[PDB]
Amino acid sequence: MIVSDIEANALLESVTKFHCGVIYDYSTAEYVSYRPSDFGAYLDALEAEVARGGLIVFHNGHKYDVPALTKLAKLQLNREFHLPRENCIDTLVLSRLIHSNLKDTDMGLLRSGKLPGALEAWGYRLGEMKGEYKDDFKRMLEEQGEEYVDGMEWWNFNEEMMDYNVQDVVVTKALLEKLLSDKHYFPPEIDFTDVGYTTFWSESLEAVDIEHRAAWLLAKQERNGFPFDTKAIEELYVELAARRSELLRKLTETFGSWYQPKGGTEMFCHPRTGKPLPKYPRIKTPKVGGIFKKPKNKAQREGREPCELDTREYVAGAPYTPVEHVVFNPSSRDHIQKKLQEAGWVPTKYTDKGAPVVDDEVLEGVRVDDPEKQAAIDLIKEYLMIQKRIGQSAEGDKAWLRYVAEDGKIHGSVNPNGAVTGRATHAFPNLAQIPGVRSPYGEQCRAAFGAEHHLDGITGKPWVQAGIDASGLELRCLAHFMARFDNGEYAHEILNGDIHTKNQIAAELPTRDNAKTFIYGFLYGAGDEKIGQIVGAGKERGKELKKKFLENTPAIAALRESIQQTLVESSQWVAGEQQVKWKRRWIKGLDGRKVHVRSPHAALNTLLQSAGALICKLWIIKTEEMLVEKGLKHGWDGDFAYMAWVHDEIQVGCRTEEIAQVVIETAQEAMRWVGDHWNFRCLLDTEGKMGPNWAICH
Amino acid sequence: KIIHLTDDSFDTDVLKADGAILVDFWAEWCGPCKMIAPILDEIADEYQGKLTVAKLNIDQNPGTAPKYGIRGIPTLLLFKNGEVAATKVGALSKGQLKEFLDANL
DNA sequence: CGACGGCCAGTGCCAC
DNA sequence: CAGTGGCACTGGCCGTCGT
Ligand SMILES: Cc1cn([C@H]2CC[C@@H](COP(=O)(O)OP(=O)(O)OP(=O)(O)O)O2)c(=O)[nH]c1=O
Ligand SMILES: [Mg+2]
Ligand SMILES: [Mg+2]
Ligand SMILES: [Mg+2]
Repeated sequence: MIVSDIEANALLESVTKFHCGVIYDYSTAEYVSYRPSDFGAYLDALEAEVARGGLIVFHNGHKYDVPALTKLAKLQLNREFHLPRENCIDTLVLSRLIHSNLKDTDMGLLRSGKLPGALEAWGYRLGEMKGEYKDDFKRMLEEQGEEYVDGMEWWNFNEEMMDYNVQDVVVTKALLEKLLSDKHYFPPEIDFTDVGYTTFWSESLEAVDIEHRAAWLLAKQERNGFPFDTKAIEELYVELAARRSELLRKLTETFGSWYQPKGGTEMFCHPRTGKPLPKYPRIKTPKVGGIFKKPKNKAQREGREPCELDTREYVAGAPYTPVEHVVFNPSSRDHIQKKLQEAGWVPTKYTDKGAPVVDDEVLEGVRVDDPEKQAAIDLIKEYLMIQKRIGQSAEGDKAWLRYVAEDGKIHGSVNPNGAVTGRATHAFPNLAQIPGVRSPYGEQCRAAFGAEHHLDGITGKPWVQAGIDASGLELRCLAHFMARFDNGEYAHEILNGDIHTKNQIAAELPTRDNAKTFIYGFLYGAGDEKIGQIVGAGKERGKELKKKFLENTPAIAALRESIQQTLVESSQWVAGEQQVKWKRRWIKGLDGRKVHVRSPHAALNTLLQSAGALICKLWIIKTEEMLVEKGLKHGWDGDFAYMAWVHDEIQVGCRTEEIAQVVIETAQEAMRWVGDHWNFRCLLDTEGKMGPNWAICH
Repeated sequence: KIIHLTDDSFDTDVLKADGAILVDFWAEWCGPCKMIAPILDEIADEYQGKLTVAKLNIDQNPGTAPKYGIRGIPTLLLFKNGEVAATKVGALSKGQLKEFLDANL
């Protein structure tokens, strides 16, 4: 087993030079440094470990180092280099599995101070190396008089870089050993730093194998990217911007501008009593300036001539209140609230901080006598929505337009095990929160992401898209876990036609979507009122619905009790929280991992969401594996390409309709394989759609 | 004896008043504005004949002030034939106001 | 002196 | 007592940096 890390001149997208590398071999118990001209030797050392049936450990190598080396090897040495997946270990992947209850900076992309909870020390260190290196580099320069530029610390190799490269490996080695010491994932009787790769995967908890296969596959998806229609979104941006302008124009005509105090430093005090009046706006008492200027001659200084006027504008001792001119901002809940109360609106609900609540719910309910302002409310709602679309598509820091790469695709990032339950998180930009086709502007947004927007490298023919989504996944998970209480009764009923459509009807809900947000809110503990809000009624309708669905399948109560009995010993509320005494504060996931439980109440959600998450994870893995065994190649220079994984759905680009048909059929085979693999008590299914883009494939 | 202005009457009462008009831009929520208010009432009398004192509440009339770049209140603008003759910001005293007025009238 | 940016709570809505 | 996440925008606050 060896531990390694590299230093290159840029992120994967544009890296073109290997600066250095370090390798720690467990067999020799020694570190070896490779400088820029030692690149070939470095690569040879990695392949020697592979040929030996050994293992290579990197910290974030799955997403960076491994692919980076393949790229650099081709550019610099015109060499083919491809470390096999089974020979690689990623301490970041391991750390995100074992310490899943914790957050991380995603390797310095997120400011540590903005994250909640604690951070694993070694990982924190590794994640901050680039930042600390840059700081070191920057001061050294300023100690030499030379200026600092953009990010010159990565343009050339230097010995500080080398030392850091070395530090990474020693820290990564410590992290590795810290993770390997967890008896839950790694059996104590085996020294995992001294076994071949086959032993490493087979002797460790299944979860370890699943996480690494997920990370390796998802890294590839990131490299593939999602074909994006830049032109269509820019045109949408224009249309949205125009609509926003018109709304602003009308709204600013309806709601006039006003002045607010701003810039005041001194406290205003009663001129008679001298009592400070904190509630009055801060003021400013100029210390210089008078009505006239200082006398510049005899009979001026002797009060005989006029004496020059002080054009200034202030007078010493004459206090005033500094103000600013503010224009109505439809995006300011504060401005909306101000103008509406000034119109007679009497706020009913406020935030747990005093401010009145101004969401779409209350806006829709607001009533004022002036018909023009009453009408302005709709304009405000539309404006707020237009902003969300504009922000997500063009103006936000994470806007799609700011992320489109040269290859005409958006390479969204994925943290394979970013959520506590085992789900992935998505960001930069979050491809898992694209507006749905049924919401305003949804179709345009959705259609902009699609295989059609990718022209084949050889024929120039647009690719086709295969969308597959697990059918009512979390409800089937529920059926599985409560089969021991109802003998698979629900597991059989759920297959009788679409479960959500069935519920929609029984609940008398408008849409199948509403039924979903209803059943899950219900299943996971929403209150009577919370349910009422979801269906559009009150706490009254809430109770009816909850009792009607709980009556239908009382086993839900049974499952909820056993989970409680298993996790909780006793609990009680102190003030604004419920202090709990735990028997065990984690659930054993489907693949054996510990799944941290945040609260006794969210427990059932932890159990079911985790199960669905691990099922889908194994699902995308087996699916790609079954395709590869069928001779299909994964890539734009091949037959298919993973473009996105959104919890229980995958969107895959295919070179032909035939392949898309096979991707869809294979996905279904893989899901059934997963179900059989974990002896699931509920049959698992998927629904697939072939089409040009995401609007049609979901 | 003071003239209470509105945005719509500002043009004719001030810009076309032909004579010296002292406009006070104020707001009910300003400490200094409440201070100078009584001073203005007395000034209105004394200077009756050679000066007209008008007030414009910037809250009730949000359209005029902006045109004059109001940055602080109370703001005292002295108009003469539609032109701003002199400007002064702050709660001046009875004496200081008189001084300011006599020097510009 | 004050415009402006990185950091931050508050609030809300998007998706699964 | 729905749950898991990302992220945009307003308004505070404060330190760097040009008027
Ligand atoms: C929408 C939504 C979803 N969830 C969870 C639990 C389910 C999974 C997958 O959602 P999906 O819409 O595919 O639902 P699914 O049952 O898979 O429906 P399909 O058959 O795919 O339509 O996400 C939730 O907790 N709250 C929600 O409001
Ligand atoms: Mg590294
Ligand atoms: Mg689904
Ligand atoms: Mg889905």
